[PDB]
Amino acid sequence: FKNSLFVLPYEQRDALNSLISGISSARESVKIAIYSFTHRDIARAIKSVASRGIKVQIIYDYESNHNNKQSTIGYLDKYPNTKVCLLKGLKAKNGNYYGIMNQKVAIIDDKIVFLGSANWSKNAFENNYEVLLKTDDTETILKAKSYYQKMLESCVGF
Amino acid sequence: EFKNSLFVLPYEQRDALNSLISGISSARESVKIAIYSFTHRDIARAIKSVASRGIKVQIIYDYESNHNNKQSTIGYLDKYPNTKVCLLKGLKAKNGNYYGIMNQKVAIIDDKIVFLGSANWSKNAFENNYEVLLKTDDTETILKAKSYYQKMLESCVGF
Ligand SMILES: [Cl-]
Repeated sequence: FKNSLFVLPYEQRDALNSLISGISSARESVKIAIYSFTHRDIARAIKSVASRGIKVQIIYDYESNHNNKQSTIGYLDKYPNTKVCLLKGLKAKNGNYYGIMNQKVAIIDDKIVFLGSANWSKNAFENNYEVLLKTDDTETILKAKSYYQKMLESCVGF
Repeated sequence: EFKNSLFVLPYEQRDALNSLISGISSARESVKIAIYSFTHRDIARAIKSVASRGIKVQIIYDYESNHNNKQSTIGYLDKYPNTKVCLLKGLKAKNGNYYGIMNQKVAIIDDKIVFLGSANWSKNAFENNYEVLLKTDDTETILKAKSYYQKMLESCVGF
């Protein structure tokens, strides 16, 4: 097994290329959980692999994507083999507020998981300090796939 | 060979916090941190606790989030023994008159552990949010995180 760390902005070109190549070369499934997802090269890699027949699921943060014209959620909602939904975080202990869905995770087939600090935005891949980790570690992948299904429980239609 | 430990929050939020807190607390040499938002007082106390034992701690905070924020831990940790705090803004946007952010949430412990993932160091993240937190001892990842950490440290500015 291999971990491939990308430290942005230093490695921002390689990081975006790695994420786009991982989504585009999927054979079966792409499962994504993302807080913010505005980036149009990445939405086109999704659109491209869904057109090859791959099943894509995308969980977006509810508060920040349910009515947000810069989110790709509107753009991808209609798309063949592509299921998008919205997830709120848990009821808080502080106030009457709900948490956020702040993950930035992509799971490709049974083969690769991407995680780290980067939202899917031009800002993240051009202007920010960030970290993106790609891993083929099977135990990592299995746990991520298991909890992704669990999350899907609580997610709702766009 | 290495061990990835993934925590998926909120399901594993207490195990996640406890892993991170234990990783910092038991450091024997150094703690290197780059964090976007850091308001969680128990994690700050854990930093104080280990800095009190003579471990060197360095913390890069996001500049806009931390330069003037009473809920930030930067003020609480600034002049603490063995503790270096500083601020870092991102790059200028190619077609805008604004700068990026320092959005990493990373802790490097000795040469032995790196913690990375989505979670800001807040009660919000450890109590209410979906997040992921990954612990690894993979030495290639650790060396690389250390190398760029040093480069980051040369761009950060005083608090
Ligand atoms: Cl974030």
